[PDB]
Amino acid sequence: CYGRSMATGKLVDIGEAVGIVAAQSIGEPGTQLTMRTFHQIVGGLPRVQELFEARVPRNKAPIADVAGRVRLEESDKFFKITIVPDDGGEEVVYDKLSKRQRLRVITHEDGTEGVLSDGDHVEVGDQLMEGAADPHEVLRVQGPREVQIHLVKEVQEVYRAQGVSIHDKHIEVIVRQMLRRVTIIDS
Amino acid sequence: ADVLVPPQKQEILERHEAEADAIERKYQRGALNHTERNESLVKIWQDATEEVGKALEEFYPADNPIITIVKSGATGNLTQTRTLAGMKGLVTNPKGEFIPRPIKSSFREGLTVLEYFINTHGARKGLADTALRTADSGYLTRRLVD
Amino acid sequence: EFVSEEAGREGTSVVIGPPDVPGTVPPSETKGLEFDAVLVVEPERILAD
Amino acid sequence: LWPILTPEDVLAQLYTSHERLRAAGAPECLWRADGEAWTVSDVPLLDEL
Amino acid sequence: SGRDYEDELQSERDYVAGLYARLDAERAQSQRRYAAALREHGGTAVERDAEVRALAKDIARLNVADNGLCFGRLDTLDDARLYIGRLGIFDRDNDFEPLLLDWRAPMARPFYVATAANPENMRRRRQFHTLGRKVVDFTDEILGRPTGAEHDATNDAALLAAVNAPRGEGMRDIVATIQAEQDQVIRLDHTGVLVIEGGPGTGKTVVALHRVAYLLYTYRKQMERHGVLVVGPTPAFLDHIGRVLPSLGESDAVFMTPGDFVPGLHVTAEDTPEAAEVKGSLKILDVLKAAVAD
Repeated sequence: CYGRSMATGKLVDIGEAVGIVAAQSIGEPGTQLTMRTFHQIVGGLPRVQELFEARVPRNKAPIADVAGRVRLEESDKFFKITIVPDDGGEEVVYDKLSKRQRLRVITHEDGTEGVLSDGDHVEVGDQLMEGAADPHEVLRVQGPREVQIHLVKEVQEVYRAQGVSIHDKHIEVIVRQMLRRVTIIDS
Repeated sequence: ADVLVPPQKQEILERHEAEADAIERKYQRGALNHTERNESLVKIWQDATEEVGKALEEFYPADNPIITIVKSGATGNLTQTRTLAGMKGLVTNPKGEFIPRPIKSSFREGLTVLEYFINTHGARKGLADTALRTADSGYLTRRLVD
Repeated sequence: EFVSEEAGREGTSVVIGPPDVPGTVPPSETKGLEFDAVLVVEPERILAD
Repeated sequence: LWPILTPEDVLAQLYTSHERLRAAGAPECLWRADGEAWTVSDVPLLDEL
Repeated sequence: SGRDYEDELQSERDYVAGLYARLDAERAQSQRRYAAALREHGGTAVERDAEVRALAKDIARLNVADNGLCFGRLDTLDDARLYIGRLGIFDRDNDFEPLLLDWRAPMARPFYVATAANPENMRRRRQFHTLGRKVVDFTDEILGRPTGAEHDATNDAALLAAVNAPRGEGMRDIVATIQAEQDQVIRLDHTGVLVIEGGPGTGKTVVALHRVAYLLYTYRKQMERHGVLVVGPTPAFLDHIGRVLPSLGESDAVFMTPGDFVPGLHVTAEDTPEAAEVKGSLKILDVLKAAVAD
C-alpha cells in the first residue's frame, strides 16, 4: 500500500519507518512557504497548520448536503440558497451567506469560467462559496475516506501553489493518523 | 564591462514618469485619494520594472557571463540580474507597504543616499524575521514527527 | 369601487378605517406614510376611540 | 432570602400580585392577569432592569 | 413607468456593465500576479511576502466593492458627468479620466453635501438603487426649481413644479423659500441634538435623511464605526426609510421600532392609556427600584 521508497526506487522494505520520513519530507521545505504575519487570507504555512489541526476554517464555505437543483434568493447584502434534491427529499436551505465572499466559480465544461446560478445541478459535498470547506462538514456529509482525500488535496494544493514537490504519499501517511480513532456510541 | 545596461531604460522611465505626473495632476485636482494615488503609482512602477526587465533580457548577448550563469541554471535568477543592471524597483517601508517612489537606480550605477536608506528597511526586516520563520517550520515538523 | 378605480390609476392609495370594516387599516398604521389617494371610513366613529 | 433575578421575573411577579404591587408603590392600574404578556410600555422597563 | 425612463435606465445599466467589466479585468490581472508571486518570485522572502500581501489586499478590496459598485451620478452645471462608487476607476489610455470616483475623494464631495439651495456647481444628483450588479432603478434630484420632468421616486420634483400662487404683496419665488429652509436645516453646523418640526406635507422625512447623510459624510471619522440607529413607528415606515435612505458610505444603519428595543424580543400590544402614562414617565424608576428592593 505504501509502494516504493522514493530514495531506492524499489518496493519499500519491511520495517522502514515511513512516518518519520514523511514528517521530515513535509517539514524540511517549510521555510519556503509564506509565513504568518510577524508585523503583529494568505496561504502557505498558516493554512497547512490549519489543515493538519483539523480546525474550522476562518474563510469557511458551506457545502451542499444533498444533490439537487439550486434556487437562489439573493438579498441586499446577503445570500440565501435552497437545494431541491433530485431524490425528492427535503429541500435544504443555507440562510445567512455573506457577500464579502464571492459565490462559487464552477469552471465546468458548460463554459470556461462561471458562477453558481439558479438551476445548476449541485452534487453532494459540492461547495457553494469560494473559501475553504470545513473538514467536519465533509466528514458528516461525504464520510471518512472522502475527508482523507480532501485533506490531502488541500495540503498538496497549498504546497503546489508555493512550488514545492512533496509526493502525496507522505501527506497520506500524516493524514491517516488524523482519522485513526472512532468514538463509541453503544457498547 | 560585462554588466550591460539596456539602452531602452531611460525612454521607459520617462514614459512612466509622464504617467506619474498625470496621476499627480489628477490627485492635486481632487479626483484621487492619497492611498489610491499610492496604489496607482505602485502599479505603474511595477509595469516599469517589468518593461526594464524585458529590455535587459532581450539586450544581453546569449554568451555574456552574467546572463550565462542564470540561463544555464547554475544559480541566480533574472530578478537579481534586473536589480544588478536594470533598476532595483519598489521597496517596502517598515510596515510592509510599498514606498510609491521606486529606486530607479541600479547597483551598477550606485544608489543615491535616500534610495539606499529606504532600501535598508526590508533588508533589516529579512535579517530579523528569519529566526521566527525557522522556529515556525521546526514547530510544525516537531508536531508531525510526534 | 374605490379599490377598483385605484387599479387603473397611477400611484399608491389606501383605505383607512376601523378594523371592524373589511379591507381597511387603522389610521395609526399609516402614521408616517404618504399616499396618492385615501378613502376614510366613518370619521365620526374613528374620531371617538 | 436573596435570589438571582431576571427582568421578566421581576415584572411578572410585580404585575401578577397586588402585594408586591403595593410594596413597590405602584397603583392598581398596573395589575394584569398574565405577567409575561408584554406590551410596548414594558420594553424600556425590561431594558432598565 | 415609461419607455423614456426605461431607456435612460438601460443606458446607465450599460455604463455600469462596462464598469464591472473593468473590475473583472483588474481582478483577473491581480489574481494572475498573485499566483506568479507565490510560485516564481526571485526576491527575498520578505519581498515575496510583501508583494503577495499587497496583491491579496488588492483582491479583497476588489471583492468587497463587487456588490453595489456604483452609488450614482453628478451632472455638473457644465454638463460634466461624474460617477460615484465604491472604487475609483481611471483610463490609463486617456490620462486617467475617472470613469468612477471613490466616494471619499474631494471631487465626489457634492454627492453628500450638495443641496438645492447652495449647490456645489452641480446641476443634478442621481442615485442608483441596486441589487448585486444590476441597477434595479434610479432617482433624480434637481438642485434648483424643478420642472417636474425627471423621475425622483419621491414626487418632490413634480409637486414642487405644481406650485401655484400669486406673486404676492412682496414678490416671492415661493419655491426658493422651500429650498432655502430645507438647505438651512441640512447644512446646519450643530452636530448635537437637532429637532425638526413641521406641519404635514412638507417632506420633513427626506430633509432629515439628507441631514443625516451630510452629517455622516462630514464626520465619517467619528461615526462610521458606530453606525446609525433609525427609529420608526411601524415596520412599513422602516421599509420606506430603507427605500429612500441616501448613501451612508461604509457605515450602516439599524432599523428599530420602539417595541424592538430589547434584543430578541418583539412587542406590538398597547396598554390602557393610564397604564401607558404611568409606565412612560421617569417616575416609574422609583417603582422599579422598589420592586427590586422588595
